[PDB]
Amino acid sequence: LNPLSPDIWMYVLLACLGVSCVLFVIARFSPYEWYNPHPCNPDSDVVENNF
Amino acid sequence: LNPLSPDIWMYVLLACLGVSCVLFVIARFSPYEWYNPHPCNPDSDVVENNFTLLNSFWFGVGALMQQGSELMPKALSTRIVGGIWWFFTLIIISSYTANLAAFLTVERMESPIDSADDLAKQTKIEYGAVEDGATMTFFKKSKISTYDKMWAFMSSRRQSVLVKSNEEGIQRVLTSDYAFLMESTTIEFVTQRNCNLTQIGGLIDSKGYGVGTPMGSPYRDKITIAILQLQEEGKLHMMKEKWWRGNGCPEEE
Amino acid sequence: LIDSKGYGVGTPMGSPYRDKITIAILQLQEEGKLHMMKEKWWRGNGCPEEESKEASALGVQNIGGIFIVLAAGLVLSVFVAVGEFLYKSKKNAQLEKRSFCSAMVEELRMSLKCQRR
Amino acid sequence: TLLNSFWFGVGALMQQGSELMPKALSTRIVGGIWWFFTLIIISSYTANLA
Amino acid sequence: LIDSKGYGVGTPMGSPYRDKITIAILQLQEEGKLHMMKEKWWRGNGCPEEE
Ligand SMILES: CCCCCCCC/C=C\CCCCCCCC(=O)O[C@@H](COC(=O)CCCCCCCCCCCCCCC)COP(=O)([O-])OCC[N+](C)(C)C
Ligand SMILES: CCCCCCCC/C=C\CCCCCCCC(=O)O[C@@H](COC(=O)CCCCCCCCCCCCCCC)COP(=O)([O-])OCC[N+](C)(C)C
Ligand SMILES: CCCCCCCC/C=C\CCCCCCCC(=O)O[C@@H](COC(=O)CCCCCCCCCCCCCCC)COP(=O)([O-])OCC[N+](C)(C)C
Ligand SMILES: CCCCCCCC/C=C\CCCCCCCC(=O)O[C@@H](COC(=O)CCCCCCCCCCCCCCC)COP(=O)([O-])OCC[N+](C)(C)C
Ligand SMILES: CCCCCCCC/C=C\CCCCCCCC(=O)O[C@@H](COC(=O)CCCCCCCCCCCCCCC)COP(=O)([O-])OCC[N+](C)(C)C
Ligand SMILES: *[C@@H]1O[C@H](CO)[C@@H](O[C@@H]2O[C@H](CO)[C@@H](O)[C@H](O)[C@H]2NC(C)=O)[C@H](O)[C@H]1NC(C)=O
Ligand SMILES: O=S1(=O)NCN(C2CC2)c2ccc(F)cc21
Ligand SMILES: O=S1(=O)NCN(C2CC2)c2ccc(F)cc21
Ligand SMILES: O=S1(=O)NCN(C2CC2)c2ccc(F)cc21
Ligand SMILES: C=C(C)[C@H]1CN[C@H](C(=O)O)[C@H]1CC(=O)O
Ligand SMILES: *[C@@H]1O[C@H](CO)[C@@H](O)[C@H](O)[C@H]1NC(C)=O
Repeated sequence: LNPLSPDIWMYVLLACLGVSCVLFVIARFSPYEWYNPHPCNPDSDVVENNF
Repeated sequence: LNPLSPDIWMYVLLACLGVSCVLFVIARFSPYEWYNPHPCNPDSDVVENNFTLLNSFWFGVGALMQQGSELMPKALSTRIVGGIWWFFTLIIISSYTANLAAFLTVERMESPIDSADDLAKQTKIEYGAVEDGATMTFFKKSKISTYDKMWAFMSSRRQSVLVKSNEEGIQRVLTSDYAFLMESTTIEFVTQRNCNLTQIGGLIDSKGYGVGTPMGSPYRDKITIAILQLQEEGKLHMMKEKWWRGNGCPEEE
Repeated sequence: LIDSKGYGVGTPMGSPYRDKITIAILQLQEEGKLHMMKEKWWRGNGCPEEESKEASALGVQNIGGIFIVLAAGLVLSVFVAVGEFLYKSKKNAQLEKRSFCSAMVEELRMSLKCQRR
Repeated sequence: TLLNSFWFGVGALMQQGSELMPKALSTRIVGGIWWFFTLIIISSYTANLA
Repeated sequence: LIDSKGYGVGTPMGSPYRDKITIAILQLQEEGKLHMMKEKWWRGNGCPEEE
């Protein structure tokens, strides 16, 4: 746990909470991650989100 | 196998079987892992668990070898186990490859003596010369204080370390732990006929041979012109390579 | 060094040899003989041991702690394994009552080992 | 197939994933001892690469 | 080395100073002064560049 200083081990933990949060926020208002499930699916107007 | 200790190679095998039995028990017990892979009829009650005991073993082996498997936890109770086994096998693989760099390139072998002054400090390796030679006579008359330390070791134990010939000086290097002090023209002959001995230092001094004559002899000039004739012609290099031959040893490593 | 003091060649009180050695010790010092004699006798087997080399395969004293943070990760995961059993019965609380009789069903059906439904 | 089996071996050699994974435990031992092989080859390679 | 030869203090043919320097050069050599004077003048900026 020594080859990174103990503020780097915190800054890579606040980056996992920061990137994964903004990956969730963008996946809410990105209108191309509203894909079609059920790989046959005659359209049925139901789309979902992996994130 | 070297960069990890032989108990650590067992503690990884006991953790790869240890986690992969805990991950089976949690996945069988957790209700959120049971999923229905039936896109046609979602209420047809085809709930299923991928984590059988042969699949739970394969997640542990697959994440340990850093190739990764097709199995991903999706219940959170199995997703801490899958997330903490990825950290364990990040530190094991990194500590192995950062210790494997040390166990491949370190040196050939360092000799305990590398010179004459290192041989004077180390009083474990006893050392001597011929007790009738000009090798003894140099260290006895020297005062350079590296060779005052070397003669004080030899003059204390003239019965022990000083020998009678070159042959009895090499046999005590081959058998005992000894550092016999030859002249550089019969170290070159010994280190071709016997490829397990070496020359440690450079040269302590510079000397040279010569056809001795009595005091005021008329031949001391007719020989030294005839030696220079044998040296300009190249005879004294033809006769040296003929006798100090190239019997063959490995290079230096 | 706690203090500093030095080695004096003692003479009786009133010796004329005091100054003749005082000048003489300075004569060996300005020439360099007092450093020659010290580095001949305070020399010897200089301690090799401190340096490094060649070794230290990683043992339990070296790596060590990822066998601890693993076991702390599996103990914490069992604690959230019972926490998803209790909340699944709370999502089964709008069906039977809230509790054990609905909970003992989930206790059984995991133990039948691929009777899936 | 023989094209799909050779892309497992090349895939597991260069440390990348492949779309096919061995089921049927006799093929998981092949796929598990080729993973320990390519771990040691590459860890020995990049150790001397400096 | 292509050959091997050495530096002789020249004297005319029949000089009595020949033997008195022949013994003398051996006297500087057995004591170590010929190695002191060589390692004072053939010393200098030893080439760092190779390392
Ligand atoms: C945003 C959405 C949500 C994201 C959430 C998750 C993200 C988490 C993000 C960050 C997490 C926490 C960050 C830790 C700080 C790192 C910096 C650091 O430590 O270096 C130094 C700080 O000194 C500087 O270098 C300051 C320079 C500021 C320039 C602008 C920065 C913004 C870049 C964005 C541009 C945007 C526009 C671009 C448009 C394309 C430390 O100083 P020092 O120790 O003395 O070292 C000497 C430095 N020296 C040699 C330079 C003198
Ligand atoms: C239910 C799931 C359980 C896990 C199952 C997983 C299956 C496999 C799991 C593990 C397999 C391997 C076993 C791990 C330890 C091996 C090391 C060993 O035995 O020797 C060491 C003993 O070690 C100690 O004494 C340290 C004490 C920690 C013990 C475990 C604490 C974990 C729980 C606490 C956290 C709870 C927190 C809760 C959450 C926040 C030797 O001692 P040493 O001093 O290291 O040696 C120095 C050498 N020297 C003297 C020469 C210098
Ligand atoms: C990457 C994404 C973010 C993850 C978030 C968590 C990261 C932040 C985590 C930790 C932040 C560290 C801050 C320091 C404070 C505690 C340190 C300490 O006191 O050590 C003490 C205990 O420590 C341990 O033994 C291990 C405790 C944590 C292990 C489990 C982590 C849970 C990760 C999975 C769940 C993640 C949670 C989220 C999901 C549910 C030392 O005591 P000892 O070792 O027993 O004794 C010395 C050993 N000896 C006796 C031989 C000498
Ligand atoms: C210290 C602890 C000691 C023990 C205490 C007890 C444990 C307490 C902890 C947890 C409580 C246990 C019950 C939780 C309910 C499970 C359902 C669920 O996960 O929601 C959904 C996940 O998708 C989401 O929307 C998740 C929302 C965020 C939660 C996770 C945060 C991640 C950060 C990480 C940091 C750690 C997070 C910490 C917790 C937030 C899935 O729901 P579903 O059933 O699949 O339905 C979907 C419909 N479908 C099936 C067709 C797709
Ligand atoms: C970091 C990566 C972690 C990877 C996981 C750790 C796995 C554990 C790996 C090894 C643990 C066991 C060895 C302990 C190490 C001590 C040395 C030793 O005992 O060697 C002994 C020999 O025995 C062997 O060398 C063969 C050991 C098995 C080979 C590894 C199989 C990997 C399986 C893959 C698993 C998945 C496959 C799925 C199912 C197949 C003898 O000592 P020696 O020094 O060799 O001297 C003799 C040699 N000589 C001829 C030169 C004279
Ligand atoms: C390999 O090492 C050994 C021991 O370090 C050496 O061989 C022996 O060394 C001891 C000195 O303690 C002698 O008494 C023995 O006579 C030596 N053995 C033989 C057969 O002569 C030596 O350094 C090496 N041995 C080799 C290369 O054979
Ligand atoms: O004993 S000598 O006559 N004089 C000393 N030297 C050279 C000073 C090294 C040498 C060098 C090589 C010799 F063959 C002889 C001598
Ligand atoms: O005992 S002394 O003669 N006088 C005191 N000192 C100096 C005060 C340090 C020293 C310092 C070095 C000495 F060798 C002797 C002495
Ligand atoms: O020219 S010399 O006097 N005679 C020839 N040799 C030896 C044959 C190498 C040497 C070797 C070293 C010298 F210094 C001089 C001479
Ligand atoms: C073989 C012996 C004893 C001779 C050979 N040359 C030196 C000489 O003739 O003076 C000695 C070497 C030595 O003492 O190591
Ligand atoms: C050096 O000694 C070893 C064992 O004492 C033996 O192989 C032989 O005498 C020597 N080695 C070689 C390569 O001649």
